[PDB]
Amino acid sequence: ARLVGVDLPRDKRMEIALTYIYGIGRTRSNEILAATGIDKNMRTKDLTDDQVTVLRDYIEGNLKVEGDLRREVQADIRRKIEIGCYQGLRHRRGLPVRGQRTKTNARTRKGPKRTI
Amino acid sequence: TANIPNKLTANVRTRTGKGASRQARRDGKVPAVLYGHGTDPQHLELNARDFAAVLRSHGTNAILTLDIEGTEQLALTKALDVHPIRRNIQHADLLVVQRGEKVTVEVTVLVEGDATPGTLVTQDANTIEIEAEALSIPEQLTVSVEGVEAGTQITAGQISLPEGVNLISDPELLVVNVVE
Amino acid sequence: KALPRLKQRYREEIREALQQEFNYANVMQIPGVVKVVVNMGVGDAARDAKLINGAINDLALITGQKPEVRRARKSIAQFKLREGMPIGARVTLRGDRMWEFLDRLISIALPRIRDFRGLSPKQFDGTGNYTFGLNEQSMFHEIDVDSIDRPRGMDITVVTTATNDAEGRALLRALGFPFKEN
Amino acid sequence: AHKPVGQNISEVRRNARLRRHARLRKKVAGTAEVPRLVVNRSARHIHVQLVNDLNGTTLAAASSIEADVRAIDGDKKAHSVRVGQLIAERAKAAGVETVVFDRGGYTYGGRIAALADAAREAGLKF
Amino acid sequence: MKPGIHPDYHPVVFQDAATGAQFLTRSTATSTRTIEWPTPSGPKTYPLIVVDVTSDSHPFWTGSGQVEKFRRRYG
Amino acid sequence: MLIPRKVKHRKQHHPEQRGIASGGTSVSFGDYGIQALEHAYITNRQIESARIAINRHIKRGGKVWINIFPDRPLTKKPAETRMGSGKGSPEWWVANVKPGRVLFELSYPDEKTARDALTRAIHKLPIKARIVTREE
Amino acid sequence: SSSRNGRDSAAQRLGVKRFGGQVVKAGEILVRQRGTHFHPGVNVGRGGDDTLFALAPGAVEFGAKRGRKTVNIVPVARP
RNA sequence: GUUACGGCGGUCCAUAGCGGCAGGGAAACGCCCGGUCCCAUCCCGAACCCGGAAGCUAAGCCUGCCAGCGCCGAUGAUACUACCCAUCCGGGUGGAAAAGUAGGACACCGCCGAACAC
Repeated sequence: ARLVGVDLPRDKRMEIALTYIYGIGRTRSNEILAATGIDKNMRTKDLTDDQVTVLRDYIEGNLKVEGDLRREVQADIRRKIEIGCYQGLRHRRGLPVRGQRTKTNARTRKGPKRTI
Repeated sequence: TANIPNKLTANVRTRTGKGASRQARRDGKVPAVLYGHGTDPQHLELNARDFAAVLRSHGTNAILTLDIEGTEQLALTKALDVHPIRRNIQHADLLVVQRGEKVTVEVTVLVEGDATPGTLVTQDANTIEIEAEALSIPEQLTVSVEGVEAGTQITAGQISLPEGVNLISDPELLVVNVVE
Repeated sequence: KALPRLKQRYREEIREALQQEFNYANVMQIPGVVKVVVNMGVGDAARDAKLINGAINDLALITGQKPEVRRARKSIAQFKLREGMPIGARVTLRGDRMWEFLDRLISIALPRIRDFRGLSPKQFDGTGNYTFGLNEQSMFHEIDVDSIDRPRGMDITVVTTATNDAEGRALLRALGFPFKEN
Repeated sequence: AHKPVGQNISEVRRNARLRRHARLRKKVAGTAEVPRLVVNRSARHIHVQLVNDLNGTTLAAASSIEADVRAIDGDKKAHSVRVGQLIAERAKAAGVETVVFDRGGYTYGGRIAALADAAREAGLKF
Repeated sequence: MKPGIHPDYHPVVFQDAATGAQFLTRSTATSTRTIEWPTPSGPKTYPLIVVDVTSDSHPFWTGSGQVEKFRRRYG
Repeated sequence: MLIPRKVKHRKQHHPEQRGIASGGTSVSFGDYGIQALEHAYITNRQIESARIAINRHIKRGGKVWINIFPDRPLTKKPAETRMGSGKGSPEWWVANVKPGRVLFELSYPDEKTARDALTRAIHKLPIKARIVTREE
Repeated sequence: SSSRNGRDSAAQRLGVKRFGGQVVKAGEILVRQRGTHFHPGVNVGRGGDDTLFALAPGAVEFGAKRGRKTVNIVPVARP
């Protein structure tokens, strides 16, 4: 939201702190910290700067992160689907693309409720 | 092409004023003022009959020669005060001119022809202002409406200008509109 | 003596580069950075003018000057606004502080904002005076990030002696602005 | 080609100075018995005239141009005190003791104030 | 600027970590709000503040369907 | 019926029926026109009836202009009431028509039907009037 | 019916009290006015109600000065 | 006394303005260089003020070219009009006389000073 290598993403362990990034979960955090030489049991308050630099350059060289990844997602949706594919029609109308009961419970896409 | 400057007698006005003017108009004359680069305006009494004949036979912007007490002075009809009701000429402002003056006037545009039956022609400009020498001012400036569909804004630059004449109006000036 | 980095760079090379790109008949026709203004229009202060003090603190810690609290010129029913109330903190910057802030901005803050895909070169008023805007304040290292409770963006404009967007863009890119190629 | 777009600060300064000169000159005006001591102040020099605005005529002038004051090894304020002394004594020669000070649309301070104080010392009354 | 109105300034030292790039500029971060880390730089001494990414380090423009996917998928 | 969207003053003095018209004395819009020879307040009803009379005497083909708008109110006190108790409320909308003023204009191919249509209009009108031409 | 109108203020007798050439004493009211349709000039002063009064004797002179219409008092030279 | 001139003023404050396109930097006017000092910004040495003389007439300022936009603008005529004549003609007399239009009008005057001349 402000930084890729947020100097304090949140004061807590690294394995779980790096997951405060739109392209990092628990296993990416673990494999990152393994490829580096950084413990995972250590909080972010106890960081250094060189740690942040190696993390930043590793990430920028290996995998994707907030802005570029989110743009990849939205561009995937729009462009690669199209105006009028099936998954695109259902993205457009705000409904579950992957095959789901729309009859009863598609609320995560449809919204809270519009009872008539 | 030239125009024969029509001949007229022009007695000078002795008493000038509204009483003298009205007495003259009752006598059948016309008050006029000859001015220009003469820079010493003359106040004259034309004859209404022949002056009106000249105007209706050679349009408003007419060259004319004035037997001003023997002298034959060349002039143009610059402006006319004509009454609305009577439509009698009340007064003539005349412009001294000479050979190769390139005066500026407001000449009568005239539409003619006939378009498609399914349309109508509206004249937005009674006249067009132009620059030309003061012996070849056209009596009229014609324009044609034969074979012109609706949506044909005929403007002033699209006119057939004679030789020597020069538009001083803008070509954006709409002259004729062809509509439904 | 002790001129700012950006300023000595300017009057050592950038003036000549601008002369070459635009052969100016007179040296005094050369573009130059007149001032930069940081507006921090906070229309959310009308309902409560306690956000203006945070805007003030932020702009001060950024530029180095107490801002001017811009009282509203007019009352607007829709914006919940009366006349005279504190909507906006403005800082004008000239001279050494201007050059220092520009160097800080360019070399620090713009690469510090998230997903910095450049700044638009079309963002010129038509007289070689640039203006862009930001959505937050943490991009400036001068602020303690822990003390940022509310995001508060800004509008930064760089007004120059340039007489057109082209010369303005040349000057800014020469100073080292990130103008993406579009 | 080239075409600057905004009026330069020189034009701004000139027009504004003239505005505020006329502003104070709404109240101030000179006479043969109380002339207007009008000032002009450049960054290089300073000039004063004694005006009788009834006829729009100058009675005595002084300036930091002439060598007797240009030769001073001092500041513009030193030139200003010398100009005040000169216009004071020239006014006394012209038969003047009392004037009204037109600061020319400038701020009364520094060079202008020093000139005025110097003329006040030398004998003029204001 | 006026004396008390304005915050405090002092020439401090911008240190990049990615590149070691080294700038000197006056900043509001000063003896009040500098990282408590002085060093000599030139004929004087200044406090530092550090940066993650700079104009020299940052990958921006100064220094930096799908038949192809389906063909590397299906030969 | 023509009527203005608004007037700054709804209750106005009667327009002065004197003087020959200084403007609108000519055509400037069409080929044939109605010129007035008397002073009169010409109303909405008169204008619309005359326009209609033209548009019925001749049909699709040609154009009509109305060089006067009745923006001058004329009040009317209620009936069965005494003099006084204030000025009446606006009832009629008129246009002060001095002689010379061209009121209606049209452009139509045949002079015969055009002049006859204008005659119908004049007979709808309360004044002695006249056919005029753009030419002279 | 009834009219909501019927009111009017008292006529204030504004105007020009001493025209051009009129010899006036000091303090004489020359112009009663609300604003400055007539401005003050030579030997003429403006009161709180924008009234023009002579500051000295003389004959009233109506003039102009930068578009403003002014009222001036020119002295009457004694023989 | 002469300036492509610097100030201070004036005109029924536009015949003076705006916008031209080509020019000038002698002293001066100016931008301009810096803020140590008086002083100053509801923030900013931008301004105000102060100290200065690196370069530049680019701009302001100034000079010449103008009817391109605005401004001025007669005459004559008309409208209107006091008086008069006239049994409705709002007709007409003798006086005054616009607006608009058109023809045509493009800064001037004074005082001081500066450089030069002298």
